[PDB]
Amino acid sequence: GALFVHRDTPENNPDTPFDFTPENYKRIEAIVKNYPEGHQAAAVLPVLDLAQRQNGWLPISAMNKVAEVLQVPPMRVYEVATFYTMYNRKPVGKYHIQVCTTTPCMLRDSDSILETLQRKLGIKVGETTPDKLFTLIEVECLGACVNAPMVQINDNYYEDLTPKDIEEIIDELKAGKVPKPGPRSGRFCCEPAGGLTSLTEPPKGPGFGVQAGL
Amino acid sequence: SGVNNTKKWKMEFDTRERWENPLMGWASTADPLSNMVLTFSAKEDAIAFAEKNGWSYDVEEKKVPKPKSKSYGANFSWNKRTRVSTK
Amino acid sequence: TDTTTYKNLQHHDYNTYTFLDLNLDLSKFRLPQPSSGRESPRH
Amino acid sequence: KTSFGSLKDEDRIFTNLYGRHDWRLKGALRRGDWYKTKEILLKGPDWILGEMKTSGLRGRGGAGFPTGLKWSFMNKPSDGRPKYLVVNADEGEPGTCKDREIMRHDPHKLVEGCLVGGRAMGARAAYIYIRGEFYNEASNLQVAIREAYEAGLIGKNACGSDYDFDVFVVRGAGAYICGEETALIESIEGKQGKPRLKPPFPADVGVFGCPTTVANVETVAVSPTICRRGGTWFAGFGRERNSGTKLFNISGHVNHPCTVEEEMSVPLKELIEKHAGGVTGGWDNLLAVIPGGSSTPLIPKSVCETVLMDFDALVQAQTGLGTAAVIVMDRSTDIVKAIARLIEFYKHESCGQCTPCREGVDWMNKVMARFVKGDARPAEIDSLWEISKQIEGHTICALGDGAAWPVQGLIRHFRPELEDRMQRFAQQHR
Amino acid sequence: SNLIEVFVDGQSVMVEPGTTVLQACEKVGMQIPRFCYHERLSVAGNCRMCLVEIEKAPKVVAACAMPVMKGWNILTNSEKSKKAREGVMEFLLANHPLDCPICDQGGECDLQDQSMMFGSDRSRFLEGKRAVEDKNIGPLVKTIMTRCIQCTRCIRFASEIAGVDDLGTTGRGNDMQVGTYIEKMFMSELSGNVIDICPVGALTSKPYAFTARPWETRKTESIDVMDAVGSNIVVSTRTGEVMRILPRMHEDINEEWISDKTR
Ligand SMILES: Cc1cc2nc3c(=O)[nH]c(=O)nc-3n(C[C@H](O)[C@H](O)[C@H](O)COP(=O)(O)O)c2cc1C
Ligand code: SF4
Ligand code: SF4
Ligand code: SF4
Ligand code: FES
Ligand code: FES
Ligand code: NA
Repeated sequence: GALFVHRDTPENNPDTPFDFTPENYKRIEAIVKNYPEGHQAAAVLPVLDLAQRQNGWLPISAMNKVAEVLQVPPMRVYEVATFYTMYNRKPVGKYHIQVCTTTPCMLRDSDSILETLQRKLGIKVGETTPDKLFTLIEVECLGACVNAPMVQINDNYYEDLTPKDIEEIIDELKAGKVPKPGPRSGRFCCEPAGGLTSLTEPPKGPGFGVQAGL
Repeated sequence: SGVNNTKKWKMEFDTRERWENPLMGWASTADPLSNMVLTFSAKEDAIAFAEKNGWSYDVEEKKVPKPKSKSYGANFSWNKRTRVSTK
Repeated sequence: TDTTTYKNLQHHDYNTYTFLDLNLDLSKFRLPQPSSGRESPRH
Repeated sequence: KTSFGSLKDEDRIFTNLYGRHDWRLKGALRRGDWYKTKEILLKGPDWILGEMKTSGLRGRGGAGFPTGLKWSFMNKPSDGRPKYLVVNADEGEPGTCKDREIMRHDPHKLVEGCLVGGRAMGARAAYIYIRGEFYNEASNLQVAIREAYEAGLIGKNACGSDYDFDVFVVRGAGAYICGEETALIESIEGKQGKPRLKPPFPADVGVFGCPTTVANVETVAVSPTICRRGGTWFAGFGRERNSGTKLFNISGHVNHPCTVEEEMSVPLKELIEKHAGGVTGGWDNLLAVIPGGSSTPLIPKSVCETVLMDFDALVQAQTGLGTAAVIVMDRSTDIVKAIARLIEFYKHESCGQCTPCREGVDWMNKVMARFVKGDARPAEIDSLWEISKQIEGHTICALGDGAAWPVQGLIRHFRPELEDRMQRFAQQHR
Repeated sequence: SNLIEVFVDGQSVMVEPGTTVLQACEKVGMQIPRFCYHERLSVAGNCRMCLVEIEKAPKVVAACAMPVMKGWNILTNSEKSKKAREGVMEFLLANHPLDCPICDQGGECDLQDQSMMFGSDRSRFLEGKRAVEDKNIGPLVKTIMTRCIQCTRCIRFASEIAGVDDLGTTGRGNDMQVGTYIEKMFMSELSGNVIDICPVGALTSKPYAFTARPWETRKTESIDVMDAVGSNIVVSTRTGEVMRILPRMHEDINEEWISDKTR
């Protein structure tokens, strides 16, 4: 699928222009003050994520620039970007649809949610629509197992889908609307659909049950 | 990395001429002792053997690897240059 | 006493630079970080 | 007592689990958080470390080591290095969603436990490593960390105590292994999420080379209440050496999958039937349950009819509590194709540092794909079994361990299904 | 007066505090199997070939990294130790290529030789193997990376002996690959020493390639005159012809390295 060797091409080479915007330099100065002086190398990840958020993917020039800013060997940035799956080293669409397929979601017909997104967008996992608008791939447990199936589009979670529902989210995105993060079955979060079975009484205010002598 | 060929003492003879055979290019020799390699357990046994045989000998002392300080935990030093930048 | 609606909705407006702007406000309240004693391990 | 269940709503730590009431500072106060903290900090570390010891709290991350004893390795005189607490919000194992709710609906309990727990360990700051996919939860946490700073609850002279404390949120980049305590520590340092060997133990050489403790979100998020409501109160729930409440996730083939908080040692059948609404198609339709995330061995219906939910009941059944994430499967499932997916997950998550998990986990993945397709021989089952015993116990970290137990569990209890698919393949292609 | 006492199969050793299990066995003459560990590189601990049973402990410690504790009995040849080695060697070879006849290491390969001494004699791996594309890192060092066992000796040597932080590992899991990501030449006055420390044929010498086998060659222990350091070398010859220069160990001069000009 993906390759961990970079070969220069006209659209991705050490001279593809990348620079941090001046308002993304004041943000870097605040990332680097979170770590003890002398260990600025700990800032590689957030700053390398900062470049991606300001460009959507990481050209080899972007990576060579985090290295210059933080003063680390570029190879030490190449190791990081290739290790973690959230760094897009190949350009992606505007909306990056990530469909979970690990067992807890698989038991809830995550394949159907995937099968639908393939036909509706007319692509296959790993591809990118000719609009360069959508990018579809599978992923691993995104941490919302009790609300399966679910997809992540960019930075939001769209849980409890049904093949009908995901179709709705693919049109609000084509229409330019924002599809409202959250579940899709009436319940609001992780509570058991069909009324609550716990935490029914009002919470118990300050000072409750406090041991004596404190 | 094995160190099992570094235990015994060897006695070898000075290299002599080898030349190319005119017919085939093989390596010809007029030295009968070119492939002679005696093995001994101690430096003293090897000297005695050369002594009673009249061969002029030349001894080199055993080179052992000096003991070194290792420490996995040194790779993460809070403030020493031994902090590695990659695993 | 409500407990019939969802009162975690502010995330319906977080943009792409939210986490990184809060970290920028928080930089005024931090404390002086400890110093190893050198610029870096010297890569 | 011998019963454990129907925990009273007065005894639930995460009173805002479902996020119905406000999560910001004005609400977490009305629910008891940040109350008499300055009294707790001034009581010293030897009192806090005595509260965690007495409660028998065991880390909820998945290893279950006694929290009080573990936090006492950092209760030592300093040698000139700063000391740090690293809260593990990596939330990586499949099936577990508990930590998500704490960071999203009750972040002020997490910030408080960072101060309370940090004070016990003599730490100067807390790094909250959260997984990169939880962008909105991280923002919630940053919004709450600001509010506790503005009110003076953390920062310089926290709660008017004398102690100085900082809370940093560090976002991961999408790797399950960075949830490992020593891989986590390396990720915060700007490296690849590759676990370290032990020793040195983080209590000596940890983050940045400084003494460090790594704690799960659920572990720290209950330290303030245990100090407020006493050690004995938390010892009143669960069997001996299994004390406390617990956040249970129930997923898979249940009617109403949900995240609930419940007492420890509640029978697994009661946990499924009451809070989750039961197995789809009835209890008799139950096939097997994974009692705590994909790392732990599965168990069949027979062993699920009486087994409790705690670190020791599930160890006599040849599995473990893990993260207490409960994944249920009913007869219509394809059990072998479901465990084979956990292997693809571990194969896709291995850091690749050490040989047994590099080659073994992938090798097990290749074999399990043929068992699913039926294209193997019954003599490979013992071969795969053995290949797993060479992964388990020989790896740097416990991911290779957790990638081997699911395969062992399937072979232990579902061998006939493995050997019946292989028959149908041979005849079909003879 | 702080030499703790440890036991290697029963025989007692007085080692300095901080000595590892592997260094403890050096003294009673037992050499532990290894791939990743090298006495002049920082300890790595990932090949797991040094796993060794400590008496009365259930798990096996990595001999190359575990510091030794007083009163320990190291069981270098028990059943656990022998089974850990067989299992580990079995994984190293699962994705290794059948290259020994075309490999410049064959006949002096730590993977060949430790598979004969400590591994099994069979293969129960019935799957396809991996294949990694090669990198061109200069005219001296040939890379055939399908033979790499991801031991990271090259990475540690380059970083800490040559000071050239340009080799590292990209990728993850079974897809993890050593190299440079980009297309860089590993040019350095000490770069040729990766050929020696690479325990397999992944990094071999281009000038020497295909020309001889180890058993053929005669070793003459000489000195190097390309500079005034006087590095101790070994000159391999075959049938009256010079084949390759290798480093001879001399602790007080060149340790185990030579410059590329010497090599
Ligand atoms: C592959 C792997 C992943 C882990 N992921 C997590 C995690 O996401 N959250 C967590 O609290 N512990 C996780 N752990 C366990 C931690 O290493 C460690 O047990 C825990 O952080 C210690 O904190 P505790 O006191 O609460 O138990 C993981 C372990 C492994 C091997
Ligand atoms: S067991 Fe797997 S994840 Fe853990 S250190 Fe080894 S290779 Fe990495
Ligand atoms: S490195 Fe070469 S000689 Fe050694 S086992 Fe691999 S292919 Fe054979
Ligand atoms: S190239 Fe050689 S030295 Fe480098 S990791 Fe691979 S086997 Fe080890
Ligand atoms: S398995 Fe899909 S969110 Fe966990
Ligand atoms: S020699 Fe110890 S793990 Fe490699
Ligand atoms: Na080599």
